[PDB]
Amino acid sequence: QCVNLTTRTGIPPGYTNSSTRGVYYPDKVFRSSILHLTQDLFLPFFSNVTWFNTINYQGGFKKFDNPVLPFNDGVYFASTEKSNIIRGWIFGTTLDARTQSLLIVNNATNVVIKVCEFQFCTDPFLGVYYHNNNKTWVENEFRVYSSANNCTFEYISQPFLMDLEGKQGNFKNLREFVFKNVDGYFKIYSKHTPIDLVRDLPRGFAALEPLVDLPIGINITRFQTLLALHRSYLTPGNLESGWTTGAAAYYVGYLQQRTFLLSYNQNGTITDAVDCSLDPLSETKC
Amino acid sequence: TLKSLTVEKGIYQTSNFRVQPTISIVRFPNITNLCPFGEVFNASKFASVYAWNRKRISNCVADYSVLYNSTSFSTFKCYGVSPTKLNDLCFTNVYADSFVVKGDEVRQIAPGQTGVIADYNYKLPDDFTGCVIAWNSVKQDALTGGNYGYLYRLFRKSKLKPFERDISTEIYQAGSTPCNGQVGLNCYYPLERYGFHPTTGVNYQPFRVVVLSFELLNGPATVCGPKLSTTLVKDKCVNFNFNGLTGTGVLTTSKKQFLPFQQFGRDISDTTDAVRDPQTLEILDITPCSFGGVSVITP
Amino acid sequence: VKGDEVRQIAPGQTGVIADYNYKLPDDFTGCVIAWNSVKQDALTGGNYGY
Amino acid sequence: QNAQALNTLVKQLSSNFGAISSVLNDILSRLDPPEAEVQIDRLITGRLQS
Ligand SMILES: *[C@@H]1O[C@H](CO)[C@@H](O[C@@H]2O[C@H](CO)[C@@H](O)[C@H](O)[C@H]2NC(C)=O)[C@H](O)[C@H]1NC(C)=O
Ligand SMILES: *[C@@H]1O[C@H](CO)[C@@H](O[C@@H]2O[C@H](CO)[C@@H](O)[C@H](O)[C@H]2NC(C)=O)[C@H](O)[C@H]1NC(C)=O
Ligand SMILES: *[C@@H]1O[C@H](CO)[C@@H](O[C@@H]2O[C@H](CO)[C@@H](O)[C@H](O)[C@H]2NC(C)=O)[C@H](O)[C@H]1NC(C)=O
Ligand SMILES: *[C@@H]1O[C@H](CO)[C@@H](O[C@@H]2O[C@H](CO)[C@@H](O)[C@H](O)[C@H]2NC(C)=O)[C@H](O)[C@H]1NC(C)=O
Ligand SMILES: *[C@@H]1O[C@H](CO)[C@@H](O[C@@H]2O[C@H](CO)[C@@H](O)[C@H](O)[C@H]2NC(C)=O)[C@H](O)[C@H]1NC(C)=O
Ligand SMILES: *[C@@H]1O[C@H](CO)[C@@H](O[C@@H]2O[C@H](CO)[C@@H](O)[C@H](O)[C@H]2NC(C)=O)[C@H](O)[C@H]1NC(C)=O
Ligand SMILES: CCCCC/C=C\C/C=C/CCCCCCCC(=O)O
Ligand SMILES: CCCCC/C=C\C/C=C\CCCCCCCC(=O)O
Ligand SMILES: *[C@@H]1O[C@H](CO)[C@@H](O)[C@H](O)[C@H]1NC(C)=O
Ligand SMILES: *[C@@H]1O[C@H](CO)[C@@H](O)[C@H](O)[C@H]1NC(C)=O
Ligand SMILES: *[C@@H]1O[C@H](CO)[C@@H](O)[C@H](O)[C@H]1NC(C)=O
Ligand SMILES: *[C@@H]1O[C@H](CO)[C@@H](O)[C@H](O)[C@H]1NC(C)=O
Ligand SMILES: *[C@@H]1O[C@H](CO)[C@@H](O)[C@H](O)[C@H]1NC(C)=O
Repeated sequence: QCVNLTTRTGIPPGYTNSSTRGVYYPDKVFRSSILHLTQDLFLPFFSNVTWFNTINYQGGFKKFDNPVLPFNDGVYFASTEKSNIIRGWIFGTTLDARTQSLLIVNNATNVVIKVCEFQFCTDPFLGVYYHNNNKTWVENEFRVYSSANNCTFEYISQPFLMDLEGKQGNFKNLREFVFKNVDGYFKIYSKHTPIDLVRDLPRGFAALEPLVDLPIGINITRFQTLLALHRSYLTPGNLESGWTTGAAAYYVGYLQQRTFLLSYNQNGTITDAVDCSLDPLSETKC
Repeated sequence: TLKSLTVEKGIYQTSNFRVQPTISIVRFPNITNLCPFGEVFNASKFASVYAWNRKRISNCVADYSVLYNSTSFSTFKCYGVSPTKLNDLCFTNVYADSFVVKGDEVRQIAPGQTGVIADYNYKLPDDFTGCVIAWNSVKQDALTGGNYGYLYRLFRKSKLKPFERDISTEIYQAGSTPCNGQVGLNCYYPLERYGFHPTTGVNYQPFRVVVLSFELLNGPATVCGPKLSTTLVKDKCVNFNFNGLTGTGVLTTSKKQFLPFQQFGRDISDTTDAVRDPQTLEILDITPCSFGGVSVITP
Repeated sequence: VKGDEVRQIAPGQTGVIADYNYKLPDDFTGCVIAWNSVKQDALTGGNYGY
Repeated sequence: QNAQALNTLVKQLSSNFGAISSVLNDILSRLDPPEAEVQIDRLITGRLQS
């Protein structure tokens, strides 16, 4: 079904840091005007972060930046995009159908979560077609895996509609996700904040509300990021069919067990956090 | 207070010795449909232990009285909560796990237990809240020829993590020689078929086990015990039962608003300062009925 | 009682026997003794007296 | 110093002295009285010590 992608200028990714990103609500309990000390897997302040960005500008140096990343006791994912290039993630130990794997993907309208022994191919991507006659986009070429199997867990949301282009320059989405696998439960925390930064991860504090706790009950050691490419009138052939991606950036960080002091607002929203291990001043504050 | 018949002249601050609450109120959400006990327990077929089946239960009334005539349970154990209090409590996240094991492997289905089922088939978290239910299923799970449909994983590289299911059929090589499939001298197929028979001993007889895992007070609860709701009483000291939380306090409207994920609020002391009414999404502040402060000045 | 209802005869236990037949105080001091009585309490036709 | 001492005492209530919960109501709601007494006693001894 799916095929490998050729003609990609392969350059290793950039490195960034998370100034205060990756803080999430520990529990659904409501607390107001109080400072609470909690120990949980957390993203350490100013932790090393890997920056994978898709620039397909004319003149060469085009890249897709789609590698396999290890899942180390949970991961922090931040995506800055205006074209919705990021579509989802695949989580599995081997990803070759020998073991069950988790697929989370938004084809175009509704997010679909499936746990099945999937035969994921080397290049798991999604496809879009730009018609010049009637300026429209059908989002075709859905090719993440080659085969399914048992499918122990199925989750499908109701259908919606989405913009498949929206290229105006600076990224405006800044979607942030935290993934944790504990006691056979996959926990996702999601925060969306509008941003105007042209090409860099913003330095800010965000609190990620709990989204879902899927009972996948599977072992996860590795993950990949699914991406969408658009092919129109350039160099057709299905391996290098002018699959230019206008612009997208994604950042990967690793959760570590840490002790954090969380400040609760009068309205009960976390507004500030302190990482005790980060520096001596933070250690005294804790 | 002085523990003496005679009292001298003094301010004598005194401890309260009077009764205040006489009204008890129960607030539970509106649930009409009964829990699907018949699907969960009375099922034509049950999953194999290695591929244990997990079913989400929500929007149900948990009345276990209905099962009393229909089913008899050999083993009933609740770790998180006392069995008598189940009727008065609401369960936020109840999941039912169904599988078939040998009669003497029922003991293995407990937190901290070890054995073939615990190590490579089904694992329970040490901090487990919920009830484990087991009953003999020889009539439905045993055939005169023999039932070999049920399977268990005899060999695995490592012990399973809690609530982890593996259905891999990859050949296991005990010996150093790579197996490359082709089961041989030191290579063995991991799954082993059970051999249930009608005339077989009770230890070898098939047992159906259902494990219920749930959290009670924390989180919104769509599953509740069979207690009728009563009209809300406010501005009076009353005993209250909101979603299985029982306390004595004065109920008042609360300015503070919880976020949609949040269901209840706790103060610095960790007592439940604010609660949300189950039927109507109105935040109610909880205030201690007594304010204290009494002294008896006596000659 | 039935063989698997023997567990119900304990303080704090719940079930048909505990709820509507025999109830033990939570602060119970004493010993509970149970033994199989199939030879004396069972008949080929069946014993429905209990 | 006097205000701080009263404030710390209110904070001590949050701590659980080996009990499943630091809230008396939660223990009473989830546990029958014989099991509940052991947990309540742990909270009572710690609160008396504070
Ligand atoms: C894309 O290229 C990769 C090579 O990296 C191919 O992966 C190979 O898959 C075959 C199975 O037929 C194995 O024999 C090789 O060991 C694999 N190579 C590596 C290094 O992983 C993959 O098949 C190609 N995809 C397609 C559809 O052509
Ligand atoms: C962490 O990343 C931030 C953002 O990339 C870095 O801040 C940049 O620092 C360079 C060099 O001083 C400036 O030219 C940029 O303007 C800064 N950007 C922003 C948005 O602040 C920072 O140097 C990195 N290092 C740490 C650990 O703070
Ligand atoms: C989760 O999956 C990983 C595989 O990514 C398992 O790690 C292997 O463990 C075995 C021994 O059990 C080692 O010999 C291998 O070197 C490990 N790595 C790989 C790549 O196979 C891990 O054991 C699994 N965890 C559980 C509890 O099954
Ligand atoms: C014209 O507009 C429509 C809807 O966006 C599309 O027309 C489809 O063209 C495909 C072939 O590419 C046909 O198989 C469909 O039957 C057409 N559908 C309709 C409703 O006519 C197309 O995206 C646009 N561009 C073209 C090819 O004219
Ligand atoms: C998951 O899927 C696999 C693939 O079918 C099942 O394994 C068996 O595969 C062979 C073919 O190689 C079939 O002949 C068997 O019928 C399959 N088993 C059964 C029960 O039919 C495997 O059984 C499935 N696992 C689960 C838990 O359903
Ligand atoms: C409770 O269950 C018992 C099971 O023995 C029921 O009694 C039997 O009912 C069946 C039909 O369902 C009859 O064929 C048997 O003759 C009955 N046996 C006896 C000893 O009466 C009983 O009907 C059930 N009662 C209720 C209210 O459900
Ligand atoms: C005869 C050799 C004994 C050697 C003693 C030294 C330690 C080994 C024994 C301790 C573990 C108990 C083994 C019993 C296994 C029970 C199997 C089960 O319950 O699933
Ligand atoms: C299948 C529905 C399960 C949904 C979970 C929500 C509450 C229901 C489970 C808690 C009650 C315990 C049931 C065990 C009955 C014991 C029978 C007995 O020996 O007396
Ligand atoms: C982050 O990781 C890279 C590669 O390991 C390393 O070179 C760098 O020193 C680390 N920290 C910084 C400063 O980005
Ligand atoms: C997306 O969801 C599923 C993914 O399997 C797909 O079958 C379906 O056709 C898609 N729906 C829409 C409206 O895009
Ligand atoms: C809290 O809520 C109030 C009322 O909605 C709002 O005006 C205020 O901006 C919010 N934020 C603060 C200051 O906590
Ligand atoms: C159980 O299921 C069988 C088959 O569907 C049905 O006949 C019976 O009435 C059900 N109820 C009992 C007795 O548990
Ligand atoms: C439950 O019913 C009451 C009375 O009809 C109503 O006021 C309340 O809003 C209902 N709540 C739900 C859960 O719909």
